[PDB]
Amino acid sequence: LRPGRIDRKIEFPPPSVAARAEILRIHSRKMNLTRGINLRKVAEKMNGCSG
Amino acid sequence: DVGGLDMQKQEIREAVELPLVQADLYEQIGIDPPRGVLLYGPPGTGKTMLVKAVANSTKAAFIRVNGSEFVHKYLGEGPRMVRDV
Amino acid sequence: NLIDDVKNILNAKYTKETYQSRGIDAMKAVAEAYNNRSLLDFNTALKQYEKELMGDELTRSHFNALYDTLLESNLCKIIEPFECVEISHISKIIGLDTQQVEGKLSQM
Amino acid sequence: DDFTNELKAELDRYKRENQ
Amino acid sequence: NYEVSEKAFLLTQSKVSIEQRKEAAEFVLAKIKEEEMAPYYKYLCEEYLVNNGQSDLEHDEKSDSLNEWIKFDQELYNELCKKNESKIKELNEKIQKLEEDDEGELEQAQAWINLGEYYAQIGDKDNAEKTLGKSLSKAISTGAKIDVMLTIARLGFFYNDQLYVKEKLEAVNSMIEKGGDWERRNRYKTYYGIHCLAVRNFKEAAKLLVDSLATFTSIELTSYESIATYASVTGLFTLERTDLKSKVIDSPELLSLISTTAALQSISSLTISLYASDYASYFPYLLETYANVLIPCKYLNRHADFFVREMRRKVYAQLLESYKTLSLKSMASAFGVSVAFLDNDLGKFIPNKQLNCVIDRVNGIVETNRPDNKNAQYHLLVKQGDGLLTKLQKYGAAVR
Repeated sequence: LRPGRIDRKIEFPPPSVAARAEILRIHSRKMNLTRGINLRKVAEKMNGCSG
Repeated sequence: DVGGLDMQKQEIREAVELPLVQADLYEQIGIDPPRGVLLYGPPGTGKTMLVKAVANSTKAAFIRVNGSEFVHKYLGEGPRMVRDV
Repeated sequence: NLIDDVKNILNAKYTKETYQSRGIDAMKAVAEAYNNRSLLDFNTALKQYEKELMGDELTRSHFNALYDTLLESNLCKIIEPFECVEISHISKIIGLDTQQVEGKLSQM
Repeated sequence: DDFTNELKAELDRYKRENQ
Repeated sequence: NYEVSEKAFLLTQSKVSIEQRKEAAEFVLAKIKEEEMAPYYKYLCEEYLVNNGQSDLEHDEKSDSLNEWIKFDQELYNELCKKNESKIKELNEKIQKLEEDDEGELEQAQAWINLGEYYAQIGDKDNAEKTLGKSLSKAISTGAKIDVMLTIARLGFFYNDQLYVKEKLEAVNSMIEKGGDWERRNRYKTYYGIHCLAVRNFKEAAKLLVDSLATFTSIELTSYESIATYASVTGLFTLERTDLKSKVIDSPELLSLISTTAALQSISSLTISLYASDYASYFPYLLETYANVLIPCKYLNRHADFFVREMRRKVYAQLLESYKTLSLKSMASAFGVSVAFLDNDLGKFIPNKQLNCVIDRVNGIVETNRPDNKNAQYHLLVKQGDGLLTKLQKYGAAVR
């Protein structure tokens, strides 16, 4: 980890409610899902879920 | 022939039967079909029997492929057995 | 509209058990009359068995629906030796009034 | 035309009151 | 974008009911001078001069509105300009810095997306398009296509263009990826319905428009109400009565819709009419629907008496097949139509091959023959063979 072998240590996103909705919206924008859905509900249902 | 496998049965059914029967509906949704399935655990427990039951029921051919008898010992037969099968 | 399985479920006693009530008898009766495509037989079972049977709303709605479909199915059955036949004659045979027949025969 | 449908409407309405 | 376009269309296409034009003119006025859109305001003012309902005041007298301002005006050039200065100045400084640094490939696209906002808003076509099209060439995210797709749409409604709007609609849709994605599909689906109703094939329109997977609004690509009414109305006109009882009163979306509005007279009254098979009920309802829904609409005004004539034909037709030796004296008296109307528009229908009705007009009697026969197929088969044939003589005219 000493600088000059590995110089940068970048944290990868820990998953939050807002972040989870976003990812879902992008994957839903390929396929046939109803507009009546609320990604805010689905995102809030999920806790302890990755990408 | 084997019962009590409800959970694995349901699994297999949606995995294996449904893309063959109803190809159109996966592509119409716009989501990926399943294409490969892995059965893991010991075979010949009733496992092999479900495989065989779907194969007859859907009127698909059963092709039993010995993976381990590809294990041929040169450049000859084995890698070409794979083409044909 | 799959009469043979109604019969199959009757014929064995692992799919019927010991269970006889007026209501179960009704379904057997309706099924036979459906198959024959006769509205009269359906009407007779419907009336006798009525109170126990249609004392739940869920069944009563399907019997309603079925009575229509059967009615048109009878109308088609009668004509099936072929037309050049008088609307008065059909009307008497089926059990109905003139007007109801004319309107259903058009829909068919 | 727009006009025709109206002319016709009015003709129909006149019959209808006498129907 | 859509409510502006919609009420400008509504505004000019007005000759009845005071509050419609008045309210229209107010919203157009409020929005179009806030927005940098001069050239449609001009067009509006050109199109709505020497009309009834005027809200223009430069020489007029024909005004029936209580708003005396929708004329092209010089106030316009202070509201538009201070906004246009601000927007050009911000965006000029912004494009220059972002493009110098070369940070990412996605800030670059955000910088060109800002000129497609600017440019559709002032109303330039060709500048808006080729500024955005850069983003698509520098495709590195599917986003680039979403900006391409949105911009053809805005402009489309304003001009009321079918053809280069169809072309661009197809080209961007088909492209690299394609996808079931929601608002690319909602937009593709309404716009295809627009054009094919315009060509007058009508069935092709029906295949995509009637079917909807959008249960909520798409705002500026259409209002929820707007698409929904249009799908039901095309439903009625161009599809069978076997189709109607299948799909066009028995789709669960229509059910939540008929809950609260049945003034559409086509999600209720005409659908019920069609099912019940009447013609004592039908024709009254159609006229009421024509006024209330077709003539306010931007799309179904242009199809007028064709829309009328084919629907009256379809209702006569479903009656003509069901009966045989049929008493025209009895029909002509009491199924809600006049005698004189019934004959001449029946006779208007018959030579065109729209009914196999065997008439005697004044002896009071009609009979029926089968609607298809060997002859009918032979005649139309022959039609299409000479259609085909002519185009090959054209291929061999320029080539060769």
